[PDB]
Amino acid sequence: STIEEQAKTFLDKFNHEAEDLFYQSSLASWNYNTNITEENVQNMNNAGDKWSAFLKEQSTLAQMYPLQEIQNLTVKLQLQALQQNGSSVLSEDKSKRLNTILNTMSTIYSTGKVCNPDNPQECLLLEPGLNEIMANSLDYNERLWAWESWRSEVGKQLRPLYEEYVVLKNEMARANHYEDYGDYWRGDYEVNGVDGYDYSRGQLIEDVEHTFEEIKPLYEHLHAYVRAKLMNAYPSYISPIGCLPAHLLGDMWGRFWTNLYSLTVPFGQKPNIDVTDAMVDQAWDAQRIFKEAEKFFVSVGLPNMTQGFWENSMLTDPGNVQKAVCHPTAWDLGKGDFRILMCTKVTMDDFLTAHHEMGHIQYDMAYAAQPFLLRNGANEGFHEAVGEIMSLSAATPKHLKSIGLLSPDFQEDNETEINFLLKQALTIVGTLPFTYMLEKWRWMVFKGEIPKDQWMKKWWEMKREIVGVVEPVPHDETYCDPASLFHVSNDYSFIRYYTRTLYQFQFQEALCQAAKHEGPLHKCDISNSTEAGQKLFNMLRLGKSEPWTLALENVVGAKNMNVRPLLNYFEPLFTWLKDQNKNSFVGWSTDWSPY
Amino acid sequence: NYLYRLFRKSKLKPFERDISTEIYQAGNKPCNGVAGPNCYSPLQSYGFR
Ligand SMILES: *[C@@H]1O[C@H](CO)[C@@H](O[C@@H]2O[C@H](CO)[C@@H](O)[C@H](O)[C@H]2NC(C)=O)[C@H](O)[C@H]1NC(C)=O
Ligand SMILES: *[C@@H]1O[C@H](CO)[C@@H](O[C@@H]2O[C@H](CO)[C@@H](O)[C@H](O)[C@H]2NC(C)=O)[C@H](O)[C@H]1NC(C)=O
Ligand SMILES: *[C@@H]1O[C@H](CO)[C@@H](O)[C@H](O)[C@H]1NC(C)=O
Ligand SMILES: *[C@@H]1O[C@H](CO)[C@@H](O)[C@H](O)[C@H]1NC(C)=O
Ligand SMILES: *[C@@H]1O[C@H](CO)[C@@H](O)[C@H](O)[C@H]1NC(C)=O
Ligand SMILES: *[C@@H]1O[C@H](CO)[C@@H](O)[C@H](O)[C@H]1NC(C)=O
Repeated sequence: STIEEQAKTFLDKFNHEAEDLFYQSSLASWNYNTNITEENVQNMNNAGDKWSAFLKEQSTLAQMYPLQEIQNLTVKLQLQALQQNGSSVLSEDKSKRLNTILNTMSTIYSTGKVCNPDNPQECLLLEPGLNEIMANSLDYNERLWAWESWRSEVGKQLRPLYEEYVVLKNEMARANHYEDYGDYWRGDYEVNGVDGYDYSRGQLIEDVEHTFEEIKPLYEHLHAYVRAKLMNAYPSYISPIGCLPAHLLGDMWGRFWTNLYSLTVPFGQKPNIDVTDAMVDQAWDAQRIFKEAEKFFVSVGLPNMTQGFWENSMLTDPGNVQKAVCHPTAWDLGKGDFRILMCTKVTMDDFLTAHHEMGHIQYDMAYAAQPFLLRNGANEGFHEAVGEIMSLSAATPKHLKSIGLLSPDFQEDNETEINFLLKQALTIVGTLPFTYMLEKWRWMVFKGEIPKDQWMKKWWEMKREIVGVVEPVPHDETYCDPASLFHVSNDYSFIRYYTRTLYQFQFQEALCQAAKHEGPLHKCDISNSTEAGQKLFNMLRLGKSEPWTLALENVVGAKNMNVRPLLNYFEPLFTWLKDQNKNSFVGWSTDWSPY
Repeated sequence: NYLYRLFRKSKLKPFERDISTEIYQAGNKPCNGVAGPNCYSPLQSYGFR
């Protein structure tokens, strides 16, 4: 009779037909991803079309229920998720132009081929070749040529496209009652209507700043050490007082620093904790790897894996005749169907990645009971954090000695700990200033704080001021240097990695104090502790029904992002970096002194 | 071909059966027999796979 009961009945109808159509869509997407054949392509296209059509008509019928007179938080959250107009709020011409722009950005990024002048008979693509040269080569001018050529070509062909893209997305966000597209992206963390756990769209930027201000000493020490080692690698090009050259960061864009472990090793004489040899000697197939991951998850208290998971998942590469996507992906088909698409091999890596994806599947299983439109993470960071904590716990020397991969007489001295923490720092602490800088640049360019003709000059300045990386040559506005990255060219949010990074170590501290660990945080294992699995499961079951602040209070006892677990994780490495940076200068200058 | 009743005005008594296919009127406006906004057919299909 009231609006709320109408909303409940409409949501029941929507949930039933949504789960059926979503299952058909996910099954067709799975059949395309495990079997790349043209009939599977057209089946996936038809199912995706019928799903987008359904979610469109149902959103049209869903916007007839105003939210101000609904008091139930679950119904309000589901209707808030359903009533989003996306790109439909514009006119048909502008919407079609926006989709055309997005498609052509995708095709330019995917099929972008940049090669050497005077040798045009064949050319090199980004994914097969550019990652290799930019991640393994030690030649300065070769990396400079590849870096400058790719950014030059892609920037000249993508700058007017991004120029129209920012305007169209800004109009889309402002028609959808948002300040800018940055506010639209920050709206995922917004919590409204719950007392005490309220979180605003605008608060995220200062929270990120407040965490980064405490990130800065550790990052500065790491930067100084990396700079010194690269000075050993490249003698005259890098300055003691200046920033790092941009094409020497181990990746195409400087997102990860994990490719510098060979050059920046603390103790090269000590071996690593690679256990691939023990797996290949004892014949650990992919099935037993997933069974060991299952054993870890039943050790911590979470449910076992379903029968349909073992029956329907393709945990091995099928062969040459049948082509499949090799990307590790966890699939939540729905209707109680959970699968993992992973071309598993025998490696320490794929073992950790299997733990990561099974963490994803456990997260998807806990929240299954929830309604369909709330079957997601509370924010975009929790879903990857709950897999990365499993990847953290499974890589410990204690866990490898428990399951027999590592010898029981293995001596864990401080040098291998320093080595492990530095690899983890290059992978984790290295991506934080780049992520914060890129997201803050995107927020200001959507907000209009950065003038249209001042993009590159502002971006490079921030790279000098935040990341401590200098450009090789000056770039004018004919280039679009941010747009060379996959996430920004294809309309993806980037702050999820920063939030995931913080939530990872927060969850890790909460579980390790729950499991009574008496040593340093990096040695901790959550195996056989059921109180820690229960503490985590109290957050996993919620899904998106509760605020992410409430879920964080459920796990770590705090309702806001904290940077203390990350610095507590890297504390011995922090002391070591303080000890060996006495001769060198910590910190950087924004001048162009290296190049 | 397997259906279940999702919408009914009142709860069922023990050992009772309802075969009615009447459009469930969830709002204030009469449905008039034709399916439309706030008017849902009560029998939903069990799409078994
Ligand atoms: C999504 O788009 C629809 C269609 O424009 C919006 O519905 C209109 O809202 C305005 C303002 O309240 C009304 O004056 C119109 O009469 C509505 N039209 C229809 C057909 O209902 C809807 O408000 C938009 N929702 C959001 C969240 O932006
Ligand atoms: C978690 O519990 C299991 C089961 O009790 C432990 O596995 C045992 O470890 C002891 C080590 O002294 C062996 O003697 C037993 O044979 C093992 N039993 C089985 C069934 O494997 C395991 O070590 C515990 N700890 C961790 C970190 O997994
Ligand atoms: C993959 O697709 C081909 C196309 O005909 C089909 O013959 C084959 O059986 C499929 N494989 C599986 C595992 O379904
Ligand atoms: C919200 O609705 C659900 C069912 O749709 C119900 O289980 C829950 O108790 C309701 N919450 C409140 C606060 O009324
Ligand atoms: C499922 O977990 C229980 C413990 O909760 C265990 O005893 C049982 O063996 C597991 N099932 C399988 C098939 O291993
Ligand atoms: C490791 O511990 C030994 C013994 O205290 C000490 O002499 C050595 O300097 C330490 N090394 C590092 C890298 O901390």
